[PDB]
Amino acid sequence: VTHEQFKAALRMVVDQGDPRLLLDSYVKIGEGSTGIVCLAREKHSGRQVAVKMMDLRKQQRRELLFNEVVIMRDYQHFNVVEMYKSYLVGEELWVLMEFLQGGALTDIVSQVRLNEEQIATVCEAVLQALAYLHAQGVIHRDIKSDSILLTLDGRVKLSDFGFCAQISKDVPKRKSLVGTPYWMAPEVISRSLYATEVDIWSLGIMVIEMVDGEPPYFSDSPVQAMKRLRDSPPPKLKNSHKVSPVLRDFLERMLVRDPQERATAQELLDHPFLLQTGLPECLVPLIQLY
Ligand SMILES: [Cl-]
Repeated sequence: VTHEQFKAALRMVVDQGDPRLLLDSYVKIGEGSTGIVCLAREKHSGRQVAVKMMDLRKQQRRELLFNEVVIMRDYQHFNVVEMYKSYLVGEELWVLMEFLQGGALTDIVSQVRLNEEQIATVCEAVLQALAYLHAQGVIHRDIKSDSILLTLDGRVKLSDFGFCAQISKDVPKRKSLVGTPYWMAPEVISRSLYATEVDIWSLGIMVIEMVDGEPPYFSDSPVQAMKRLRDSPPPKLKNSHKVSPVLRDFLERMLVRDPQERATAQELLDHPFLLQTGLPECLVPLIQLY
């Protein structure tokens, strides 16, 4: 797919309009090998946005940018980092995103072992996002601690939709090997037909991150880890002694090989473990420390 064909594809799906007339008060806050990020203000609402300005001539895996724009433009949820607009601006794609300042969950969970109230607070938020996305037929496919972003006031939001997919009556299952090795569901690794259940497995691995500090098999090569995950009974907590019977049960609903037996996001929202959910404030001191 040439640069010219990709622009043509994007032209069909992006918002109309030219953000060079619509935004102001730009401040460069980031840069990468394929673009920059600027904070800016939307003129009539005053809203602050983070504008990813992607040089499509340098960008690779351009199909992922297309898929995220096409899929996520029409979904919104309080626990999902919102994509307000996307625009084709000459040779670049500008994507206007909700701006958050509390870092990523990994910043904290790499350093500290969350208590069960904190774990419940995080899981309840991610599960509200997933229950909404799954009901829409969206599969995230890259759930892991660093896909979870936080606000300074302790709100928990899901981000990093690069690998997302949309299922439909017509195409009800995916079979692509996508995601991040240590968090991939066994059926993804085996390239079986799969649907929204894979995000629940990944969430289970994230719970292990929260309790233990790292996912299973983390010292193995990513290829070796995938082989063990593909073949083996589900991985267990290293710190199993730490965890309440109710949290053990919650985790055991997630890390289930048989995707039909595995819990759905809605089942997990209804689980007694989430009776332990705290106020956003329960994360705020940690977010400030890390
Ligand atoms: Cl924030």
